[PDB]
Amino acid sequence: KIHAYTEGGKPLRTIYLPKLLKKVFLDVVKPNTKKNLETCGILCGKLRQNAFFITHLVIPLQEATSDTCGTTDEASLFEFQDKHNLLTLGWIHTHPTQTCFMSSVDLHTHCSYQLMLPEAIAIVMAPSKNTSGIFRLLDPEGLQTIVKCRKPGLWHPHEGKVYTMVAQPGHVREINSKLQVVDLR
Amino acid sequence: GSMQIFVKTLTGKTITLEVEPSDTIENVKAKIQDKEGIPPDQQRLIFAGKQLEDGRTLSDYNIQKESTLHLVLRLRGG
Ligand SMILES: [Zn+2]
Ligand SMILES: [Zn+2]
Repeated sequence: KIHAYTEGGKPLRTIYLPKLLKKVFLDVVKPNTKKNLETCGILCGKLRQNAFFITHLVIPLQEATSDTCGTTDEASLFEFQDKHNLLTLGWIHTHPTQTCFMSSVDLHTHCSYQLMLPEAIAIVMAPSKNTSGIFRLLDPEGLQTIVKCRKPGLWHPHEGKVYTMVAQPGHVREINSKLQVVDLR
Repeated sequence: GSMQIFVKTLTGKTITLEVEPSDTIENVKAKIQDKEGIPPDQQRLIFAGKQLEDGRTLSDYNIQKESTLHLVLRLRGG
């Protein structure tokens, strides 16, 4: 009934996102957001009849500071997804104090997810601003920009528009569905 | 290289590489950056439940023809 396309005309399969996930994620990582610490997680799920369903929010082993967060033991993350046949459909993280945008680090991180899965999304929570966003890189121009990029330094800039908010509801559609939250910390 | 191995992702993809037993894990990542556009430091490779260290080789881990490795991306947030 409704189809979304990339900038280059490639069709994106739909990802069904449980309406609950954003709220439960903030709740699960609230201890860190109080301590001014960023947190991340993985959106996992399944492919059914040409559509993706996010079924699991997975909080991986990770280290964080006030402006960064990163995984540390990806092997256990792997073991969980493989054992349960979970596809990686994107990721989520908090900006405890900042605005709702994709930083230079977010873009380089996400480029790799979107390369492995054209529909992959990045959810950004800015709870101190009560905003949130769901983003992807422009396909193909933004992917190509970040893939070619070799600039040093954490916070370096990029030439041109590199990312955008995902199409709703064609690419991502929030629905009332079940969710499992898996905390591996 | 002189044998073929497979790198299966958590996204339904399967990468195929030609490699040497004496290729380092770091070499295998470089071949993946070449073929898929993923920087090596974002990659973690896993075989038989163990995660592979950049400086060791496929022979160190007993990885032979048509073996399957598993790729899990790191997450770095800002
Ligand atoms: Zn860059
Ligand atoms: Zn961020």
